[PDB]
Parts: sequence; structure tokens; C-alpha cells
Amino acid sequence: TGLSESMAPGDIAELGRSAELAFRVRFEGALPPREQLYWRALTMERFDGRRWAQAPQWSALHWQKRGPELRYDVIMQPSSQPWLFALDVAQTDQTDTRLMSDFHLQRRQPVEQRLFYRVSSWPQALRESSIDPRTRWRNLQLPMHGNPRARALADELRQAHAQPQALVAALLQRFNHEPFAYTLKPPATGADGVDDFLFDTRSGFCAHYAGAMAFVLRAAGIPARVVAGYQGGELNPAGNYLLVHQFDAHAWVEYWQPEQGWLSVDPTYQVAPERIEQ
Ligand code: EMC
Repeated sequence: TGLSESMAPGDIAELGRSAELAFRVRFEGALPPREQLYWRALTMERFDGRRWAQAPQWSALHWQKRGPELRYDVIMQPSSQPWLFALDVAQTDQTDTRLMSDFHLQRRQPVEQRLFYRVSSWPQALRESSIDPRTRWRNLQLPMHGNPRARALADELRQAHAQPQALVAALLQRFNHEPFAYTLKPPATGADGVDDFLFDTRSGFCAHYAGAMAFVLRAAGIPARVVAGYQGGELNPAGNYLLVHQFDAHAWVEYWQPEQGWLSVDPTYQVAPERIEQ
């Protein structure tokens, strides 16, 4: 019926089949291009071998406004969850909502009735040029056992690429140069689900790419997490608004380094750029 605190690919696929409305958005000025419309809901910082899940957050979070400010109104359908949707980094007019330590908005109560809120976002904000130690630590967590081939790949990438930007670029280039497939009905994978996807099936959808990428970054010593939300939306020119449906559900990645802070990346773009762009 909506996003939840945990993500396995099957949950995202189920949202992919639903035509239910998640929210509608009206921008104060021009509509941003589709590829900037990443509606962040929550982050998933725990990986247990099988799925990515939300960890506990707290509220000072170090960030700095810079670049353009986007202003828009949202009317949200009931989700039964306490997170609000918004472009990163968001501030809202809701006095019962706070920007949490993973840059997601948490409301005091779950959204059980339609809700209107106003938002200002800074998509180019500097996020944690210095990081909270709990956050850095948490975002390097992996199970000690399982997915050994992906861990081996991470070790290789770490040796060849001392700088995180270069390592991330090489991992993205693997998705782009190897013949990975983007499909909503991929082959099943086993207990080493990261290894199976990366090396054997090489076929999946946004959740596979996001999860595997965050896994390999962590195993290479770069803090990383999965971001869950929606991307894109359908324009209704008669009302000057966008509709965002459950089928717009999407997962991506962000990774941390000193000074530059958190940077977002969508590995789906390496295999299905048309889905993101159009
Ligand atoms: C619902 C396909 Hg990322």
C-alpha cells in the first residue's frame, strides 16, 4: 500500500504494479526536469543479508544551504507512516515534522488522513562535510559472512581506486559496460543475493542495482546507504501539477566522503537511462 521500513525487491515490484496515488505536487515556478525529481522518503542503513531496513534516527545535523531553492506544495495521501516526501534537502512549514539525522522528514504521527504541506528544498546543499560518528559507523555495517564475491570485488576496487569518486565511477562503469539487464521480472537469486545479481543473473530493477551498489561501497570502506522514495511523476497541464503514483516507487544510493559530504547516485541510470529521463 506504500513504502515500508524494510525493502526487498519484491515490495518495490508490488508498488510498481499499483496505480494508487501517493501524492501530488505543485511548484511555485517552473517544473524541474524529470531527472531532478527524486522524491526522498526514507533511508535504509541496515543490511542483514536479505534486505535493507531503516535504522533509528535523531534530530545538530551539519548541512549548509547552497545553490537554488525550490518551493512547492504537496498534498499527500494517507500512507500510515510518519515520513513526508520531498526533494533533498527539505524544510517544511509543518511544526510537528523534523529533518532527521539521515536527511529524511519525520512527522510526529503517521499520515493517516490527506495532508497539505509546503516545502523548500536545496538540491545542492552540502550535507555533512563533517559527519556524526554514529552515522559514519552505521553506514559501514555489513554481515561478516555472505556475498563473498561482492566483497572480493570491493577489495579489488579499493586497491585500484584510492579516491571514492574514482571508485564509484568504476563501479558505475561495470553496470554500464557489462551487459546488465533492467527488468521488472528478473530471475530469482539465492542466499548470496548480491553475488548472484552482480555476477550471475545481472538482471533486476532499481532495488537490485541500489542494494548491490550500496553493498559494494560499504565493503570498500565508503559509507553508503539506500534511499527509498519515488522518482518522476505525471504532469497534468490542466491543473499545473504532478501526480506521483505508487508505480513511481524507486530506490537509489548515496555515499559519504570527507569535505564533499553525502553525494547521491542512481545506478539505474547506467542501464535504463530512459526510465529516469522520460
Ligand atoms: C517498480 C520498479 Hg523500481
